[PDB]
Amino acid sequence: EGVEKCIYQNNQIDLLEEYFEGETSEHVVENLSSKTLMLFKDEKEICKRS
Amino acid sequence: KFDDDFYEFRSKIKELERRLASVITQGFDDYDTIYGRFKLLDNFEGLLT
Amino acid sequence: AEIMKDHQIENKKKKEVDQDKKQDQSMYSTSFKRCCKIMERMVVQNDQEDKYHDYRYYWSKNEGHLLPIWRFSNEKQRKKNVTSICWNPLYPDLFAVSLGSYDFTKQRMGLICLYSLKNTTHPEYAFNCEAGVMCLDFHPKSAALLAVGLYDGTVLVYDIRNKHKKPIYQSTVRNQKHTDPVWQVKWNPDTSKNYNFYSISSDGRVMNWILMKNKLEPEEVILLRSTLIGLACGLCFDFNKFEPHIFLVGTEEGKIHKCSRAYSGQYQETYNGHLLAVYKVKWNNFHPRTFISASADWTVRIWDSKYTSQIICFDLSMMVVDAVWAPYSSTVFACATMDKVQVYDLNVDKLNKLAEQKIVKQPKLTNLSFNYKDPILLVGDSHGGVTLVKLSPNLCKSGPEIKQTEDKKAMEEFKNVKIEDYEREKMENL
Amino acid sequence: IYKTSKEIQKSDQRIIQQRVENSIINNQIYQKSLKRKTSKRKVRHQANKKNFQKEMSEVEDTLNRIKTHKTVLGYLIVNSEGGVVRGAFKDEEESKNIANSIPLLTKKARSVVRDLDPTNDLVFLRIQTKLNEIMVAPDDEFSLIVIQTKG
Repeated sequence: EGVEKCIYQNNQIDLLEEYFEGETSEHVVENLSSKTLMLFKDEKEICKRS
Repeated sequence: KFDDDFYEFRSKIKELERRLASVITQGFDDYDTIYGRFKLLDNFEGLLT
Repeated sequence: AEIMKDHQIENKKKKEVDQDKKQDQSMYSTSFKRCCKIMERMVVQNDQEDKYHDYRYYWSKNEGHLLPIWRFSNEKQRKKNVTSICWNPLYPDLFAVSLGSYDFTKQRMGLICLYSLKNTTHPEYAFNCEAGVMCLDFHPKSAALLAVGLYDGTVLVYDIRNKHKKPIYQSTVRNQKHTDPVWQVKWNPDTSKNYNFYSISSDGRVMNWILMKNKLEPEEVILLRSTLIGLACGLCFDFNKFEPHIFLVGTEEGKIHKCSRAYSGQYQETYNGHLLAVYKVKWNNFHPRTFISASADWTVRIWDSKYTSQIICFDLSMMVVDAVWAPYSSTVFACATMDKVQVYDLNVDKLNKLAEQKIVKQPKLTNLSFNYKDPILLVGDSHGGVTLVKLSPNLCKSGPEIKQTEDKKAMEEFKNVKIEDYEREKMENL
Repeated sequence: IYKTSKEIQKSDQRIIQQRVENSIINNQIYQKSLKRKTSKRKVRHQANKKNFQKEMSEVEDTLNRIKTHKTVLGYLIVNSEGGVVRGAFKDEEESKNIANSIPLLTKKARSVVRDLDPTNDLVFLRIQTKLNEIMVAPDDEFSLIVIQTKG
């Protein structure tokens, strides 16, 4: 009877469950981005050269 | 009896036409260019109900 | 350990970088956090053991008994009204209530709180919003996706999984976000076209939102649209589960309109029965072409889609705030008016309410929601306190004879058959 | 200019510390800890700083809430090596006795669970005495023990 009483209290709610455990954010908006890595330019050329 | 069928058929054509108006309007907004929208009109040129 | 050495596949991770820092807050973070979370629930469980034992099985002839079990509220959030309430499809225990500010003239920030059944002391998830959240909804396919509607028509998409808690998506002037307030927001069940978001603004423009990558695309399903100035105001909208194309939208004017997704500019049918704005319109469960609408005028009316007038009208002296159908059985609904909540079963009584209760004496009830998994009703007070009341076992489906004819089909068919028989009786009377 | 140079240096230091923080709100406990470790050249100021010694409300906030909860004598964290990371009890003798006696029982209790099934590991253990209820949550890094009088 005492063992049965303990069984009923635990049965009502799991109490250890973690909502959305493990699964990550999944889709997450990403902004497209551009990063200049370096600039190459001629030095002291007459006028300018395209 | 045929006339009664025609009225039922008349409603079906209107339902078909109403759906076409919605899809046609969505396509026109989607192209976003005068040339693109015009091309869609040429395809449905003989499909106007 | 020797077996792991024999087979060097997927070497154990969780490298011991840990937290360190020597003093002023070493460790106290992810495995330890789970133990602390479990410990908080266990301490709460021992104190609430008498209440928890009653909740699991207190077990509550035409009589109805409703008992409030727990009330969840915040002193800081007391100004905020309960407004929209929703339950996650994946977990019955997790339900989220988004606080909103009513009365129009007074406007304050609204906090969205998800209250897990395991811990009632404080919300499992807390969200801060610039304006009060008018409506909150959860996608059926994925529990994490959340739809939020706020003042100035802003549409907010939130993911429960994300730790940061910032809105996943937002609606802007370039995204054609609607003006005024989006009273009703819902998640489309179909996932073929990514994720579909349905929002009804106070201005009255049904908006369909499709989730994209770092962008949201809005499509107007219909326009509310008579010698009047401007578009008709719509306070609520609902989609029939049986047929996706047919959706019912309520209006401030007081005329409920049945709408079809295929015809943007056409109305399938219009109902002129209500004399005041209808706060909520919902299709009855287990049946098609039937729904219950709650309006500002204090009357509750049940209508048939084929008919142009409400089949049954219920008169309550207190103004009706909302009416919700029972998920477990058809012809069962709950209406909460001026601190009084009433549940009506057509089979049990033709007109008289089966049960009337007042969960909280001090505050008026902003809204009420129904749980599909168990017979528990959530009632939201004006102060933001949310109390869940478990319904009595007196009302149940297939009640003439217990376990008679052994029809598995009858649970989803006899309930559909029973409303038709009840509906036929109303036609004979009129 | 020497003062100017110094100022510049300070600024540079500040920038390095930020990076991930990116200024704005005071934010984060983890970020602060990292900065202190790696570079100790500059500290404090920068922005509002929120509440002092409060990097994260959530584990710290939850522990404060359970202690504040009615009918709870206190919650004492036990270090994996028989140590008191944090003690919250009215009398030191009860806390000192709890700090050494309770972990030994849990380790013995964990083995009892362990003998029946090797794969199974202790997740939570609760011992209920005639006048008090003892709840202990065991993890390899830390152990949480809470004593709550039965209602």
